Amino acid sequence: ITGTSTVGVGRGVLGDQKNINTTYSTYYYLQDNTRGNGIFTYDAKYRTTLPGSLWADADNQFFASYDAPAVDAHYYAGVTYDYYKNVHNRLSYDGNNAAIRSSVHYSQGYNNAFWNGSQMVYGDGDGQTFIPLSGGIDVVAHELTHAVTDYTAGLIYQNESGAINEAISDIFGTLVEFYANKNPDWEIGEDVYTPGISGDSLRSMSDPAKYGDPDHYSKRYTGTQDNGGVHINSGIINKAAYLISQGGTHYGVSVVGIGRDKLGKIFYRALTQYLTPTSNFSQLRAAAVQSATDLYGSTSQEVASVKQAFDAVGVK
Ligand SMILES: [Ca+2]
Ligand SMILES: [Ca+2]
Ligand SMILES: [Ca+2]
Ligand SMILES: [Ca+2]
Ligand SMILES: [Zn+2]
Repeated sequence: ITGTSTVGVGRGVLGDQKNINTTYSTYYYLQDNTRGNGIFTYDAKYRTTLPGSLWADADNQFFASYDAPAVDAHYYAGVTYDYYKNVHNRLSYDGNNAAIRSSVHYSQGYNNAFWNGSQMVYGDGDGQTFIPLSGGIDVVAHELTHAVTDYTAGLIYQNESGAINEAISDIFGTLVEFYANKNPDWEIGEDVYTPGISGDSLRSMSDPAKYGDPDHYSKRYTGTQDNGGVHINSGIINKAAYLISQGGTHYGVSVVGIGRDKLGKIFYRALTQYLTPTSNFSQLRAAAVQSATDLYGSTSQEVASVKQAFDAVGVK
């Protein structure tokens, strides 16, 4: 809608207070005009028709429990946007400041979130396995990263190419979590997963195996479930990226860590200049090698670490 840019305040899913960019025109809307062509957050009203209604509020104060997921979806999309602009000089997911749109209160008891090709979508969780999924910044940044991947490498969402797609979303979700820097970790979804159990998460990048995901290529899933294990085999790439950044010795193979920012640079470059819709793990290894070479030189420590990290997870 057309209006003046304004600033509201609310409480997010975890009870934390934050400012949000809104637009005023009779009502206050969750429309942030400060970022590209704007960030727009919608109410799906417990149904599955999308997007639903542009979120409208009477007083620009968002402290109702019904408001919390919208507050986080709107705010964390702004954070993710800032990451791509400030760190990789990328304007929104298409690189040309596309409007970023998200719907919350999708369905009833829906324990997931997704990018539907055009927008982000967040369930409320059933209150047991999940609370409202937009509560996790790794989750938001994971979903928005799919839009990024889909406009750039266009990794097809099955088998190894799908695993790569899912891993890139875990990687940049995590890197965005660390960018916002609020007890960040190498875990995925800890903030919105199982409110009754502390310390757990949906997936782990530092220890994929913790949750039964492969941390080495010899252990890859080869069946047909999960589109050929796109959320399972991502663990092999997640561990590679964890190693690249943090270092370690994994199955006897030592890796000298190069830190988070360099991991991001290498993987952003691979994603945007070398990956294709059909790339498999082996081609991912080359893309990352070629990226690090470009960025730091063929004799660098960086290129050396990319090689050992992929050696370590069994990817040749
Ligand atoms: Ca209000
Ligand atoms: Ca965290
Ligand atoms: Ca996390
Ligand atoms: Ca938990
Ligand atoms: Zn995903």
